[PDB]
Amino acid sequence: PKIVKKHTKKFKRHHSDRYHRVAENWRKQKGIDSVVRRRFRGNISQPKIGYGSNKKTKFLSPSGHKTFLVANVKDLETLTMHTKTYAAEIAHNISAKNRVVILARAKALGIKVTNPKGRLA
Amino acid sequence: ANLFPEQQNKEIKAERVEDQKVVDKALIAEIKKTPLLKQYLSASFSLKNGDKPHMLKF
Amino acid sequence: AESHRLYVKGKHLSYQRSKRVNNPNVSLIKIEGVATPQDAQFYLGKRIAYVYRASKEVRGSKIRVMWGKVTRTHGNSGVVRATFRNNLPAKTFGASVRIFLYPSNI
Amino acid sequence: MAHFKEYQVIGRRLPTESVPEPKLFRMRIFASNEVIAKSRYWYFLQKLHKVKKASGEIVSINQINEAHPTKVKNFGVWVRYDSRSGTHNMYKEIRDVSRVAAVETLYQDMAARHRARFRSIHILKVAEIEKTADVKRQYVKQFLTKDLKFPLPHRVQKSTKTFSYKRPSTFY
Amino acid sequence: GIDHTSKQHKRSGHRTAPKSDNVYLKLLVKLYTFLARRTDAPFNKVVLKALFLSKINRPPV
Amino acid sequence: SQPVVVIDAKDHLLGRLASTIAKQVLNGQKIVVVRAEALNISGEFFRNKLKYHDFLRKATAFNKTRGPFHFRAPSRILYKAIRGMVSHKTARGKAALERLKIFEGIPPPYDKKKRVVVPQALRVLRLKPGRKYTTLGKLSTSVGWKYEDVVAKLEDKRKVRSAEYYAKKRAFTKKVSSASAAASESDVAKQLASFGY
RNA sequence: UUUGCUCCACACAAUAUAGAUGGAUACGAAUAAGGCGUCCUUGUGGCGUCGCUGAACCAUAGCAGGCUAGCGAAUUGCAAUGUCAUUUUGCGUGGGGAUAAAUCAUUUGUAUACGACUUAGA
RNA sequence: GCCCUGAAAAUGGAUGGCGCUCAAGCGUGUUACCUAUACUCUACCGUCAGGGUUGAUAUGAUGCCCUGACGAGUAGGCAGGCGUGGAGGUCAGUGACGAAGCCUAGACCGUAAGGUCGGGUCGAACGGCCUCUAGUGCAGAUCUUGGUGGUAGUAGCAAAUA
RNA sequence: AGAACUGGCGAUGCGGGAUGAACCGAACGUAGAGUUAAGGUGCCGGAAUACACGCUCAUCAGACACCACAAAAGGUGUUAG
RNA sequence: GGAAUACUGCCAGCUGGGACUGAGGACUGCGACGUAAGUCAAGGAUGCUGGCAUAAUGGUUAUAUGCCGCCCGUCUUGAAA
RNA sequence: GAAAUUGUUGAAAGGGAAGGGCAUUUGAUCAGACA
Repeated sequence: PKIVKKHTKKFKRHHSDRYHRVAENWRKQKGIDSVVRRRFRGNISQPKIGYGSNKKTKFLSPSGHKTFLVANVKDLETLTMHTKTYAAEIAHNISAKNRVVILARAKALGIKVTNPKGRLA
Repeated sequence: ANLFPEQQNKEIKAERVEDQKVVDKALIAEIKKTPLLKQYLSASFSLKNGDKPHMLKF
Repeated sequence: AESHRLYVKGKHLSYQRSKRVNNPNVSLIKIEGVATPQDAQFYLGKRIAYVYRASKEVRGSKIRVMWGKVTRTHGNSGVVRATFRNNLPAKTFGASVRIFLYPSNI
Repeated sequence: MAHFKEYQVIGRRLPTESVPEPKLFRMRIFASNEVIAKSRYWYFLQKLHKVKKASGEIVSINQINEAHPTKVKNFGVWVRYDSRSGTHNMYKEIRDVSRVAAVETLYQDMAARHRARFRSIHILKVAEIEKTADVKRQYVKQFLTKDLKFPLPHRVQKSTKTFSYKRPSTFY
Repeated sequence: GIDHTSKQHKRSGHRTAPKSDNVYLKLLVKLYTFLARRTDAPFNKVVLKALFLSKINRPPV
Repeated sequence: SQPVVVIDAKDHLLGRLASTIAKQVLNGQKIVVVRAEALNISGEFFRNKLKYHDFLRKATAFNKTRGPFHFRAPSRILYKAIRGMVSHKTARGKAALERLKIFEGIPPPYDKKKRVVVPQALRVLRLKPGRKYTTLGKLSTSVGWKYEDVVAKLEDKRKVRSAEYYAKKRAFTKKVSSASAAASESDVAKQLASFGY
């Protein structure tokens, strides 16, 4: 489907570049003389609910599937009914002898694996 | 595509030349009837310096 | 012959703007020889091209083209607006674009 | 305000049972449309008679064109107006071809020379002058002599393109 | 904006379901939302709204 | 539609020529203003001299080399007028002044080229007759410009060469117009003159 | 110690566009005045003509632009730069060409905080 | 009426600047044009209100779909959520074939809090989900402790005879 | 300094008044198109070096209400009664 | 005396150019056209053709350019102070 | 074996600050349903 991402940027914190102690995780400026809370012109844009995504194309990858997280061969079997719908992303700690199993089971069942080139060797 | 086939395009199909000939030989008994027309079709069109395409009549 | 041109070389004036604010989606194109809004109604829909030269070669060409069309007339002097596909880069304020005659109604 | 149109307005106090035939009042009013003309009626009438818009009605409003709008006429205008300090009465003269063109020329001539707006001008009487001895203002008398030929010395050519390739000549 | 007559986005102050987590009461609301919506009788709207009522508003008879 | 445009700035009003140049040089047009010593400016003489001696007072107090520089040449008085009408503190405005050259007199690169004249900024079309105006050469040499006599000398050394050129070209068109009249009674001239030609 | 360098000739690669695609086509002065023509005793002169826009003038007929000494022009499929001009800088090819200085260190004191300055030394 | 005189202040300066004089000034009039997060139409998100829906496999009703309106906000109130240290339960979860950590102008998801993945490093434990519990979320407090800078190769290291 | 009535700022961004807590316009989910408000259209600056009738020459002219000032008194300056 | 033309208003008069949008996803409704078969611009886009499937076109990121952008916390009627 | 802070190498920018917002050019880089 044609997806439309509203506001593809990141919503960094105000002054998150100026100082190293503040991070780029977003925090609402609860100041009284703030020029970000007051929504001045030329300052950054805050999260509002208007920037939400379409309810048909929310949580969809650019490929067009919802990403799942598998951890074993049993966690693949919740996806063989929904192959167009769900992709499969092997978790970040599945060992290399266990990746070539479920990368090979998903080649049989036909699930579109998201990160197959991880820990390949 | 990695063949470079040239699927019968360098030379010509036989019957295609006659239909272009019949149309040409039927039209030139009208083009040469008026003066300076065969010289007018043989020269391309371009814009000069004062060519304003909203004012001049085509 | 050295007669080759089928466009009219307009300039790229600015973005559509107010005082102190500008909107980079709409650019103002000053076509040559156009002095009124009526007879700027001839060029509506005819498409422009901003041809420029780059250094790295793509598709075997060193010249890259940005297309786009003429949308509506601007005020009282034959300025027109234009909506390019990718907007013009604002280094081209006072840079020749070429209004073609491609969707023609003559 | 705008391009003037002379109206006439007939008005009337609303009748009652004691007097179900009140007298009609006529004004010749230069205004810009039918709505401003009906407001200028109840302005000059209410400064003359015990009647408001609420107490009276308007009998008829018509437009008055001219019988000869292709003949010059030495108009003679009586006008009162409020200055910045006091009120005055005046008498100017206009030359223009149409009666409503003289009132347009009058309001421009008063807003320039005395800074008197539309809201501070009451016209009194606009009358064509029939013979050439009643004209008594010098700036009209020069256009009333025999063999009126004058030249136009300094002609300017309004340009369309922004550059020219010869020094322009103002000769006529 | 509009010149707002009365307050915007105000919840109507009536509950639409019980505060409780009683499963054996949630099935009684699954019975009486069917009845009160598919029967024109006004008794069922009364017992529907009365099953939401808190213990203070539901005194012993 | 000329790439280089040479403007004959004799009898042009200063601020009206400087406003149809700032708008033109911001649209990408290399404009060369020429003989700016004959520019005009409205108002009488000492009124404009007093509007310049008010400008000469305005300098930085603590170091007078910091403040406004009072350029005195007539090319630089017009360049002061143009630079006000361009946003010259940016990269658009700085590039729009790299397309402008102004001289007083006509230099040897520009004496053989055509000179055009802006009609909406001439004195003899805008100023009502009887008004007192001011030539920018006489004003600028009264506030400290030293080369007015040089520019008047070099201009007379080139007016006698351009008059020499015109007499050669006038005798050219004399023997062409006296020759083309025999080529007028043809049939193609009878064929072309009905075409507006 | 023909490796250096200078310049002129294509074979290049290459980088960079404040933005080439018919022609920047030349009297001066005056504007309550001039241009051009035309004779005349040569003038601050007679006579004719012109302006009211350069929308002019000059160029422009072919494969992105031919020829045998009248023929070549197709299928680049219905549009997609459909190119091509410059400013530079290195490298080959051969045609010539010229055969130095400055700084530091040492010195001087007309100079001097240090730099700088001014001097002298095969 | 306009203009001028009356009308004098301290750094150099202000119709915003340039500049303008049949205005690019003033008075008045007629049109055309430019443009705000306003108005109109459309999309999408959310919130609120009103409806439809136990036909029937998401059996299902925390939903499902239909309709319309609305959206600023400090102090403040309530709601839905993310994150953390430990606890009961479950995934017969992950792991020396590399757990946790840390780095990464590499990728993806979410309006956001944050979640997931690739690479590098590294070496022994750690997560998801349903619930329980609190010594649970930092930019400030002339905050506390520890660490490090610019200043800075700077001030200077010159009394007591050598 | 002090009260009465409303409106606003506080608590509020936006377009305009160059600039500004309060004035004019208008109050805000995220975008696209269209049309305007207040103010503007020589150039900086998007938009008429438009049109129409006048007035005005200042050796400190004058130009966007709040608003960043000016008076009595004058003048055969000019224009009009 | 007879017209005509302005100006204002009306048309469920005809007609041309351009821009932005294509939400929804079996049918049902309304209404035209039709003798009928059905067809339709009538409860939201399709038809045809071409190019590309490699870096076309998108994402991030650095810089350039146009326009805007004062330093946060804080007490305060009012803080960039 | 994190950050402050520092060194070498690589990229880029730089006329009296730096940083940020919307938009695109240019370079770098990443990409997948049809692949």
